[PDB]
Parts: sequence; C-alpha cells; structure tokens
Amino acid sequence: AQRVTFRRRNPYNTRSNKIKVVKTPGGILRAQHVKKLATRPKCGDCGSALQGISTLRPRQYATVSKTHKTVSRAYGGSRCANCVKERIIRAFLIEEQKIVKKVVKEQTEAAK
Amino acid sequence: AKRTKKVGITGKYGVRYGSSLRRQVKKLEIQQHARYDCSFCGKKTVKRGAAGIWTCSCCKKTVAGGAYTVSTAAAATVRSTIRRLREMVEA
Amino acid sequence: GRVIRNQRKGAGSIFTSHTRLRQGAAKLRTLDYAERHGYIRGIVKQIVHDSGRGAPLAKVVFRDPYKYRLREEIFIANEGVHTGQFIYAGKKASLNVGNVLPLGSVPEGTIVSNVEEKPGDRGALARASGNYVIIIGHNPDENKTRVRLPSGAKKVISSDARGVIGVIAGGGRVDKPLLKAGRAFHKYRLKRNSWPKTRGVAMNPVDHPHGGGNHQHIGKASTISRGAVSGQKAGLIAARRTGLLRGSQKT
Amino acid sequence: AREITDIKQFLELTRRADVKTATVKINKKLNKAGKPFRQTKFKVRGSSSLYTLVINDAGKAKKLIQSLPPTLKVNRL
Amino acid sequence: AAQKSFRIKQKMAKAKKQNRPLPQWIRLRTNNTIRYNAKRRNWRRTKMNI
Amino acid sequence: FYEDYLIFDCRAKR
Amino acid sequence: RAHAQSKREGRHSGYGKRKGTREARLPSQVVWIRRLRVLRRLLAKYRDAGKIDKHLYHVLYKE
RNA sequence: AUGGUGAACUAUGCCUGAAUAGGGUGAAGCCAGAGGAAACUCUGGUGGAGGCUCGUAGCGGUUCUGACGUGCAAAUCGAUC
RNA sequence: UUCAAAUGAGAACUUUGAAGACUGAAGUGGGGAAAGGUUCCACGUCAACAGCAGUUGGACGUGGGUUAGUCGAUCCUAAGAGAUGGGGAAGCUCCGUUUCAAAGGCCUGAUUUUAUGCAGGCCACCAUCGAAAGGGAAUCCGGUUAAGAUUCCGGAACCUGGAUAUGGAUUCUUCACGGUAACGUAACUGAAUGUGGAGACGUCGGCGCGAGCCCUGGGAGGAGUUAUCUUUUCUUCUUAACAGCUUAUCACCCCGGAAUUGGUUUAUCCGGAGAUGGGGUCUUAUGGCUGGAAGAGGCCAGCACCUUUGCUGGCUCCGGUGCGCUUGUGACGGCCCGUGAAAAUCCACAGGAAGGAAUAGUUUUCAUGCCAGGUCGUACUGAUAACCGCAGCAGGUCUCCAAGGUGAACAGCCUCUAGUUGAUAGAAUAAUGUAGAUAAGGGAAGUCGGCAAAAUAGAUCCGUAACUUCGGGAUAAGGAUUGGCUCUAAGGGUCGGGUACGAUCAACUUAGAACUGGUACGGACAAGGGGAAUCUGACUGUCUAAUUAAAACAUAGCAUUGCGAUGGUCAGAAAGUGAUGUUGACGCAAU
Ligand SMILES: [Mg+2]
Ligand SMILES: [Zn+2]
Ligand SMILES: [Zn+2]
Repeated sequence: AQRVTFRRRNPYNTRSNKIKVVKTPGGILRAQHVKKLATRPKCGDCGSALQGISTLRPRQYATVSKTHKTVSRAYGGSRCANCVKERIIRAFLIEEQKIVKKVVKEQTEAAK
Repeated sequence: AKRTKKVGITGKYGVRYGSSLRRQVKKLEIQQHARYDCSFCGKKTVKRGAAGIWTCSCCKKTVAGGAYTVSTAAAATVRSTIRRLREMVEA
Repeated sequence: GRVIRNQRKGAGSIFTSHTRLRQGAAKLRTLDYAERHGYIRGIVKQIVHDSGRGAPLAKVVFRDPYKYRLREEIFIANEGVHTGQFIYAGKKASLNVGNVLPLGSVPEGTIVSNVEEKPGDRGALARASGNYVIIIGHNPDENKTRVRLPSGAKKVISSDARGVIGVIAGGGRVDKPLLKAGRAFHKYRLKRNSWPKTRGVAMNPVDHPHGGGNHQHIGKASTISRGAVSGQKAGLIAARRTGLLRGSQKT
Repeated sequence: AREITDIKQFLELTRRADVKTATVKINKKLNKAGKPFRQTKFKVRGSSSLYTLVINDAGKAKKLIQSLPPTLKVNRL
Repeated sequence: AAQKSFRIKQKMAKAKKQNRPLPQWIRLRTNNTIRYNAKRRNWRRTKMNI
Repeated sequence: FYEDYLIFDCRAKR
Repeated sequence: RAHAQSKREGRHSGYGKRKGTREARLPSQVVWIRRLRVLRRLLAKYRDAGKIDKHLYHVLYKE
C-alpha cells in the first residue's frame, strides 16, 4: 500500500502530467511520468487513419527513417490508397471527356 | 412494452415546463433525433450533427438543411421555383 | 443618478462578443474580374457549425487566378448545399442553388441570400437562419433592382450587386422552445453577455428611470422620443403605436 | 543495451577501436529441473551502447575468451 | 516561493547578511553611541514586503 | 476602529 | 478468512445483513450481461461444431 | 473641489486548467411473444435519459433566535439544515 | 496520559525505554502550487519569547547547506496589453496594432586585385509582450548527506546543434527492389512553390483491455503464539528509463457472390456502394521473451573484532481469481438554438530546378564513430506554530498518492503502514451553568407558535388514495420479515467427437426448509415523522459578505418597441476613434 508523489513540481492533474505507477528494483512503488499519447496521421480527403505510418508526436517524426513515415505509393503518407484510386480514375476519365467535349464542338461549328 | 401514453421522448422533462411546451418540443425532438434517407447513397443513415447540419454515416456526405429537419418546405418550394425559372428562361 | 446598463454597453468591457470559436467572417468572395466577366468555380469542402450563429457555414475553396494558390472563402451555407458540391460565382453563372449570381442576372421571384447592398460589401442582407431576399423587379435603365427583405421592406440596390441563390439554412430554429434558463445561458455564452436581464421597474431609481416606488410601476410613459438622450431611452423608443397588434401592418 | 547472437559480429565488434573494455559475467541457471548450468555473458562497452552476447555452452565460451585480443581490457566476474 | 527570481533571491541574500548583531568592538570606540542594532529583522516579527 | 453591533437597538427607542 | 469461509457456505447473508439494495449488491445489467454472453457463446460454439444451422442460430440469437 | 492610488476581498465577463462516493426512479431507441371481419395495440425484457431524486466530499448558511458575546474569532463554534 | 532511568543546580512538560491511546489512507501520513525567506541542519545555549514551566524549541549566538544538456523558466500563442506609421490633444498624453507607410531578408552563387559587390532568382508576412496548471526536443535505476539530489557518485540511455571518416546501400537500364493488393524493408537524390496531417482538444454513460493495488494457493527463509488448539498469525520473495523480436480492437486488401436473408453488440447496427466465410496487411496504446540485470536491491545464516570494521556463503521461485479499488486507454452510444482554443514546431506528399557513374562515381532521413550543451531556480514549511488574519488566533487558504474489516458506500465505527501522544497542572466534586442523557401516569393542558426533543428510519415482501400538465403524486398512506447454525435448490468457464454425455477448474448472488435462543436479531454505528387543507411564488437557480434567503431577483414562455448600414442602441475631450459587429430582421438593441 505504498503511496507515491508527483516527481516534478507541477502538482495538478493536467494532461502534461499523467503518471503511471511502476515498481522498481528497489521494491518500492514510484511514479513515472508518461508523455501524451500519439495520434495517428490521417488522409486529407477522407480523414481516416492511414496505415503503414508510425504513430508519434511531431518532433519524433524527425528521428526516424522515411519508411516509418511513407508507403511506397504515390501520395504515400498523405492520402489513402482508395482516395488515390478515386482521383486516378477521375483524372483519366474526365480528361477523356474533355477530349470528347472538344471534338463535339469542333465538328458542330465545322458543320455550321 | 410501451411505457408512456403521450409524452414519449419528453418524459425526461418530467412534470416541468408545461404540456404545451413539451408537445412542441416532442414534435421537433423526434424529427431531429430521427434518421433520414440519403439522396446520394440511398440509405437511412442521415443524422444531425448540429443545427442545420445533416451527415450520412455511410457516404460521409454533409448537407446543409433545417435545424430540426433536413428539408424545410419553404426551401423545397425554392428549389422547385428555381428549377422552373432555370428551365423556363433558355427553354 | 447612476449610469445605466444600456449606457454601459458601449464601452465594450464585458459586453463585447465572444469570438474565439467562430471560424471567421462569412464574407463572399472579393469581386475581382471573373465574377463580373464570367464565372469561377469553387468546391465545398466542409459544412461546419459556427458558434453564435444558427446558420451553418460552408468552406468553399476557390483558386487564385493569378498565383498558384488555393484561397479558401467562408460562405454561409444554403439549404441544399452539400460537400463535394461545385459553386459557381460570377456574372455568367447558372441559376442553381449555392451560386453567387448578380441580381441583374436573375429573374423576378428568384430567391437569394447573402446579398450585397452595395457591390463589394461581400455580404449584407439575408444572412441569418432561414431568411431570404426576394427579387421583385428590375430597372435596366439606371441599373437597379427592387427587392423584398425579410422585414417586409422594399429596397432598391444595384444590379451589379451579388447574392447567393437559395435560402439560408438553419430554419425552424426558433420554433422550438428553449424550456430552460440553462439553454438560454448557453445560447448567450457564445454570443455576448446580454443575459440575464433584470427589469428597471425592479431596480432603484439611481439605476434606472423606471426604478423606485412603493409599488413596482413605471409612473411616466414608456414611450420615449427619438430626441431623447442617452440615459432616458429606456422603454419604447419612438413608438409609432403601442399595444397589441390588432390587424395588418397598414403597409 | 543490445544483444548480439552471432559470434562473428561480436569478434568484428571487439576490434572497432572505440571499444576499450569488456566484462565477462558468469551466472548459474536452470534449463529444467534435472540440470543446472553455467551461463555466461560477454559484454562489450561501445562509446554509445553496450553489446551483450549470451552463451550457455562453456565449451564455446572458454574458446571465445581466448579468441579475444590482448588490447581489450577484460573484467572476469 | 521556491521557483523564484534571481532579483528576489539577491534581496534575500542581502537581508540574510544584514541579520546580525553588532560586532561588539564598535561599542568600545571613541564617541560611540551605538548600543545595539536597531534595524534588526526576524522572519516572524516583521516581513520584508518584497 | 470598532463599530460593535449590539448598541444598535431601535426596539423601544422611537 | 473464517468469516469469508462461512459466507461461502451461505452464512451471514439473510435479510438482516443487507443494508443495500439488490441492484447495489449485484446489478441487473451485470446479470443480464453474463447471461447473454453465455447464450451467445453457446450458440456460436454450436454453429462452429455443426450441431445447429445459421437459420436456427439467428432466431435463437434474437430470442 | 483639485490631482492621484486601488478588482490580492468582492461584483461581472473572457482565456486557460482542475475538481465532484454510493444509491433510487427508470425517459427515447431496440428485441421477443401474444392479439387483430381488415386496422395496431398489449405483455415481458433491454437500454440508461433528466438544469429528476436520496445522500458524501464540496459549495452555501435555515433553525436552535443554542454556545461565545472584554470571544478561539472586528462574524467563529456545535448540532440542525 | 502513566512508570522508570539518564541529563541537570533544579524535571507534570527535555531524551530514551516500557505501557496505554488517537489520527484511521475524504489522515494528526507523504509531496507540492501560491506566499514566506533560511524558519532546513549542526554546535553552544536559556536574560527576553514559547499567556504555567523549561535542561527543550520555528527562540538566542555561531556556522554549514540548495550542484541539472534531459525537471522547469527560457520559446509559442490565448483572452488581452502595447511601440511604430499616421491622426487627435494647449499638454501630461489619447486612438489604433495592419492601419490612407517607399515598412523587409533568404538561398544558390559569381569572383578568384578580394573581400563580398555585382549577376540572377525567391519571398511579403508587416514590432513586441502575454501561461513555473495550456502547447512543448530529450533520463532512468541504485547508492550517497547532519542538512542536497530525476542535479552529486556508479552504471545504463536519449535529444538537439555541428563537425566529419569508415562500412553498408545504390549507379554502366544512372537517382533500390519485393508483393495481385492492402503494403514491406537497414538505406534507396530532390530546389522554388503548393497541398495535407500531427500539435489540436467537450461532457456523461456503460462495455472491453491493460497497469499498480487488494485478495489468494504451493514452496524457500525469518520473527510471534503455543496450559490447550492452530500443515498456524505476520513478514521477504523485487526488476526502472531505453533497445530488439513478437503482440490489437478499429481500419484495409485478395478470392468469392449473399433471401430460406445472414453477421452481430450489454447497448442494433452492418451488408450487391459487395455481407458472412477462407486467406492476409496495418497502427505497437498495451502486454510477453530477451538485453539493461543481478553484479544491484530485499530476506537470511555463519565466521569474525577496542578498531577503520567487515569477510564468506545461500535464497530471491511457481501460479490463481475478480460487476473488486484507483487510474490510463480503446471501440461505441446519448446531449445540445451549447458541437466543446490558438500559435510555435515537426513530418509527409505533389512538383521536377539543379546536380550527378564506369577503371569510376554520386548519397550521410542506414549503422558505427568525434565535439559541445550556456543563464536563473533548485534548502524547508505548505499550516490547530513556517502563508493572510496586530499573534504560536478552533478562522481562511489550490492540488496529487490513498491499505484491511463491517457495510451499497474515499458514510460512520475498529485496525496496519507512517505520524502525533501537542493544548498550564494538582485536589475536591457546592450551587448556578455549558455539552450530553434518562424519566411513573398523562400526552401540547406548555408557548406568539409543538421552539426544542422524542418518535420514524436500512434492506426484502405486500399494499398504495384524492388530484394530475398522464410525466407524477409515491418511500404516499399503511403493514409484515430480518440473528446464529446445519442443510437444500438454481444460476458458470475450459477441454474433449468418422467425412445424447464425460473430465476438469472457480465464483458470490437469489430463494427455500429444519434446528436453536429469557421473541432476541438494519441488536453498536448508521438512518424519512406522516396525513387533510389554505395563502403564496410555476419549477431548478440568485442576492442583502457581518441581524432580513423571502412571497423579492432571475427564468423559460408571452407581448410590445426601434433599426435595412449614409442605419438603430451605446461610448469618447477629440480623433483617419470606438462596442454591438468574426454582426445583418429566425439578427441586434430597448422595455
Ligand atoms: Mg364475416
Ligand atoms: Zn483516405
Ligand atoms: Zn450518404
């Protein structure tokens, strides 16, 4: 039934100051200051957590390699695979329909 | 079972605030806590987020509408008036 | 006497607005070249709630036509506007909902919102939940447009002025009773400190004109001239009539 | 801090020229209820990390010790 | 406080060094009228107000 | 400095 | 420990040793949760074994 | 009357944070079952709402017009609330 | 509170010991914020102070004492404050903070009089201040002092900034390969500009998971009890930051094509916009194994000595349970005319400027290796004695950890750990008091008034009116039961079947029956008096700090009024000034 202390000088139960109680090699209970939890990166289009990317705080994303932060696809760490698929399809298709819209007016005014 | 004859969702307000006001609030609370038909996905998923904001759980679309209903009658009228004037002028 | 509550509301100490959660000023796009020679396309990226505003806002994204940039405008959403929707802003734009035509470019009976009263106001008249402006007629000579405002007032403005087609969303909002001082407390917690209101007749005469008495009573009339000065204007300012409205508005 | 599990990496590591010290810790362990045995740990002090090699066969350990250089200061214990 | 400014700490240090009785050899000097330290301060009696 | 409250009596005074 | 042993055997649990409600001592929601977990566990085991088909599994789930 | 100092008490607003046992009642929504010369109701559960409630910590401060009333106290104490 | 001893001139009060007690984990404990400022600690010491005493002390006198790359400030913005330009003002100064301003600085270089101009190009924000509780680069264990410690020692790590070499990777198809895919890996060019994410977020409810704690079995050790009993009561059996391998609800991919509709949650949602099913990918919260690391730390035993003092050995293991407590977290649900910060900072992406190899090259987001990390704070109290109240004042003053039993319960009552045993004492026991209690018979006759007190009280079962806004009234009213012991019944989990059962493990919940007893039993604590009616205010809520808590104020609801911006209401000495207004009649202002 050992009781613990905040090991720093901030006494208040703030988000910055969460603790986990941990038993040490001395046998005692001690408080251990845990950092805030890391939130996953999201796709700009859908807003959903996008897999293959490591979960960290923003300054810890500068310690690690590219592959913890990117998938090998175009729009890797930024857009979901499905969003990418959708915009590929949209791109190709409405480019083709722009061609079609062009030749339509071309032959129209050529007729008149 | 049925638990209330006539107060329904307004049993949480108890005896307070008067029958006529509880009626008025019933008629709108039902409306806004209801699910509605999505015009894009065809499903019964559209639920209010806030006043005038109706979101579809599937299709993840968001629509501006009424505070307690998706479409006001006054705005459906506007939509029809507008369709008519649009297809009246070049036609 | 003492300075009264209405006089204290101009210093703006505790009576200012609470404007932190508000997303921004819901202005129309600046009137540049496109909006008066053609149209420009934008896309609605999200409809959101604005604190202290019963109408939702629409984050429309347009492109800058001069620099590779993606300037984002904050529109008041209209009833029927949705995400993924294309908005067309300009003179040569189609008469669909969400679009920002000029008033010269729409027929009579058209229903419009966020109307500029002068071109380049970027939003005025018909901005609140459920409210709309009607176009009555035109004057292509001395280019002018007659409109009907939500008040019943007929106004004449420029046909080069703009307006968003359709009705402002959030209608029916005041058809629900609040039932609760708490609900009203939270209503005004995000606008401004205007609530609760104590009655002058329940005050002391140092604090109000209506104050004092061995009975609660105004004593003198509550109809106050417009030529009255700050500290007297408590009651019914420049009341043309008073009492219960038994009939039409004689207009 | 780190384990290594192949002796060749360990020998490559002992000749890194930032390595100065090593220690050799003997423990007594129980694979099962029928046999206690002599585990050993070879620990090498790099400038930034400590590398540890766990050996459970004393026959390999007594060879690995003589496989060390003389430049490395060892601490038996 | 414990988390304190250097300026405050400095002014405290001065007060500490000042918290002394007389040196008793001043009383022996010629034409001396100082009998005791009349500016003497104690943490219970009188506060600094800094 | 002191304004004690018990000398205040209006019972039987007026 | 002696008192606990006696309690296990059913002692010291009559009406005169109860200062709290039945739902305070053991909630109805907890009992129901245990019960439904049991029934759903069983029906799922029976499906996976083949002692029951999905068409009966469904009606028994909802029942 | 002139010129200055004060929101460390308190009043109110804003920003940023923190704090608040166990119980009772048992609202919507949902499941099953029964009933129906057609129509839709009834029962049992689930669920866990409310500027609801009993009642802690906490905030207040009703009564004893109790103690004290040159006090422990220039407003406290105790029970009761 | 008591006894003894020691100290001393002297002991109700100091110290030690022995005993008896209390706080009783919503503590008289252990830490902090503010404030205080050396009160911390030692030595000496008692004239004053400690409302008696005093050998003692927060007193007196003399001295020592606060160690940081990682904790914080420092930095960012919040509400807001406030220079500049300009404009007002006789003026002290006011307005305003991006404004009617010519408001600045960043990469590559190009030269090789040479230091830095010209060469280009880029870029337009437009001071600064504002949080020791917001955001935020990174450290943990053990040990150590009279007094310091995430700061010192020892060991083991990490971040930033900058230098830089080696190895590896890559290239003659110049700037990687694999996988159907989800995606993966040790790495595996990428300037301007642009997008996107993180930072970055309510509240409540229950469900799941984890941690620590509680509980508990076996075993290895030590202490206790032992007239009698007790395979017994108590206690130790621990494992940090960091690193590596693995580990997941959600989400996603592939095959495939669903009604006889299925899957599925405590909670009812999901599916031809492709379910179930089969196979896989991912986040690594979290947990497990290993390293760290047993060498440490804990429990013990033995042999030793004026001594500094040790020296030597062993053991430090294996499990289980749960509406359990606290806490963290995940996936969901409910609420809203309430939808519950910002910025610094970091990353990724798009793009493709420029630069690049073959007798040799480019790359330092891969590994290893080198250097540095400044300034200030850091003691102690944090309160019936360190702060504020004139003081050693029963007052006031922000927060964290939180054992066992009873029991619904951080209720009340007893106890362990830790801490106090302080508050002027002695002797008697008159009246009167204060606090607390009891009382024959009566039963509000008392009194302005049932003031005060009593009575009631929990849980289970039964039963429950008028009235009603149909939601309530309602625990209405009103009745019965409750202990201990011995039994009974019911309610579960996991394993087991060619292509109906059996074994095993473990829970507190309910119900019942016998038996028993000076008919007692929510046995202490705890814990509603109720009913019929009236005046009044709808309710919840608020105020006269220190005589009035109310019927007063507010409230939702109602109604009225003004205003379409060159405006209404209000402010200012003025102003190129302001609040409403990040507004626009479903709004603002006034009643
Ligand atoms: Mg018939
Ligand atoms: Zn996506
Ligand atoms: Zn949809």
